[PDB]
Formats: sequence, structure tokens, C-alpha cells
Amino acid sequence: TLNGGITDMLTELANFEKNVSQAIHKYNAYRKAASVIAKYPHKIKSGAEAKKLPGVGTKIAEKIDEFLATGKLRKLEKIRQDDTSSSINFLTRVSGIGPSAARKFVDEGIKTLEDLRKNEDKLNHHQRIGLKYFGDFEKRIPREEMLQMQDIVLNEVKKVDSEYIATVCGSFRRGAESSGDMDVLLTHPSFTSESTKQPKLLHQVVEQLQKVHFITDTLSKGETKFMGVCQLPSKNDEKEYPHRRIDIRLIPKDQYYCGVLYFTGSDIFNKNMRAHALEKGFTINEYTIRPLGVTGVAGEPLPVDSEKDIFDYIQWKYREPKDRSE
DNA sequence: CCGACGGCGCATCAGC
DNA sequence: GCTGATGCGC
DNA sequence: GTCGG
Ligand code: NA
Ligand code: NA
Repeated sequence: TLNGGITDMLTELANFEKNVSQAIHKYNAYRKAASVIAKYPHKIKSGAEAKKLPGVGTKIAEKIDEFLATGKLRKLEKIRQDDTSSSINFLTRVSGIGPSAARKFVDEGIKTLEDLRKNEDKLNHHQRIGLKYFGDFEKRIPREEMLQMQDIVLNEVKKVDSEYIATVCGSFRRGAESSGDMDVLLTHPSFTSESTKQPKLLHQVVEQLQKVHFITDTLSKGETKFMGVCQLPSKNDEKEYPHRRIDIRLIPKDQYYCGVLYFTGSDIFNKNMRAHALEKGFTINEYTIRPLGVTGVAGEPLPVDSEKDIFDYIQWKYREPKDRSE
């Protein structure tokens, strides 16, 4: 929090770029700057100081100078008071409502949740679900609840077919104390890249989770990817648990561990690992790890039966998810 | 100076 | 009706 | 907005 004022400012700017100006690359520039500053172990004294950090350029250095000298940023103060812009930025907090929808809603007088609640006919299925669980979705998930959630998912999956293999990834797998949602990767030996997916392997699992009333709503659902809502059972006489976001992806057996590695992260570790792999003559993406010829031509994907197989290929020591913060 | 900044499944729109 | 583009989330 | 070829 040494530079909380600065990081808060950059993050607020980031959101407006993304949600109002629809400049996704500026949104990411601000996030990157906020992150690099968030890790800086010194209270910044000037923009020049910050500019030394990778990601902080001329413009943000200038903004830090204004912030340090006046305690605010005129442009941010102005945008905050802007009725239209602050409303557009806000509505995007609803899952299903992006920059385009938020803009159209505000254009026609729909600026608040209350307004949204009054206009169900103008919201698609996803947006209605997002509105319904607006507050719940913004709540984090204690690891204890994530464990109780994993218990149900693993049990039911095995119940449908003991040959299914399911892994809850994300920061949770790395040991995080809280999570924002639940990411589940699923596979079955019967499903490979060059075989049939028996368009129901995913369906059968989603169905069982709905049957035991764990999954409560569906945002989207196809043959390989499910996105929805779930909720832990409440103990009689206790405030019921908040609804949570859960995604389930069915991945071909031969690409499963590249998927688990990828969705376990962190993002920083993935980049570092991808870099190391390249210098070792290997190209790793979320699906496979392939060899690179001397002319840069990628060969066919290499056999992978575990996360370690991946590490072994790039002569890197297997690292526990708990040690993949970077 | 000026292009990259990940890119793909699903729901829905837009053009035919 | 079918096909490709767009919005969205991740 | 920032970086870099
Ligand atoms: Na810099
Ligand atoms: Na949204």
C-alpha cells in the first residue's frame, strides 16, 4: 500500500479505458503499470522514479507527478463526476454486460441496477443471471469453501464415470487462501484429439451436478465448455452460502496436462516457462508442447502424460503449483 | 514511426 | 434457413 | 499507453 494512491488511480483509469473509451490496450497498459508499481518496495517520490519501472512511460510519470503534488488527477476527478461515463463503467460490473451493452443501456436512460431490474425484457439470459447474482459474484471464495466445493465436484464426477479425471485449477491449485471462482478441467480416456468426444461427456457431468442441486444456473454450455453458477448446501438455521461462478472445460486426454499447467498459472510463471521452453527449442501453448526446427518450423506435438513430462522436455525441474507464483 | 498488445467457445447478432 | 461477425468472458 | 523493431 506504499503507493496505494497511485495504484488505485491507475486502476481506475484502466477501467474507464476498457469500459468507456473501449481501448483495451490502454486498459492493459494501466494495469501493467499498476502491477509493476504495486510490487515496488519503496514509496515513490516522483514520476521520473516510476518511469524507471518497465511499463511506466512518459504519460503515467506525468500523472504521478500531478497526483503526488495535488493528491489527485483532474482528468480522473472530472470523469468520476460524469454521469454518463461513471454509469457506463459501473454497469459493466454486471456479468454479461460489456462496454457495448453498457453504452447502449446508458444511451437509453438505463444507468442503475434498479433500472436493469425494471427492464428484464432488454437483458439476455447471461445478463439476467449476472444481475441476479451481482453482489454474490463480486464476493471472493474462502479456500475452506473451495475445498467443500471441490469435494462435491470430484465425488459427482467419479459417480458418473470413475474413469473421468477432474482437476480444479487456478490460484486455488497453487494454494491461494481465497478464489474468485472455480475452474474445473475435465477429461476422459475415451476422448482424444483424434477421436470422438461422445458429445455428452461434459453434458453428463453438468447434469449430475444439477441433479444434486450444486449447479444452479447456466450461462453457456456446449460440447467442450460449460460456464455457470453453483452453491454449497446450507446447514439448517444458517445463512445460505453465496452463489459462485464455476466453469468446467472438457479437454482431450492428450492435451489435458498442457491445459492443467496453463490454467494453474500463475500468468507470470506461464510466461517465464514459455520463454525458457523457446530457448530450449520448444513451443508451449495451452494445448501442446512442440519441437522447433532450426528454421523455426514447429514439429508435431510431443506426448504428454503428466505435468512433469512437460518440465522434463525443457530440462526444467518439476515445480509444485505452490511454487508457481512466477 | 507505427504495429503489437492471446485468442477461442459460446450466445447472439447481422447479412444474406 | 445458413454462414460469418460480433460481444463477452476468460 | 508503453514498448521496441
Ligand atoms: Na518505463
Ligand atoms: Na460485465
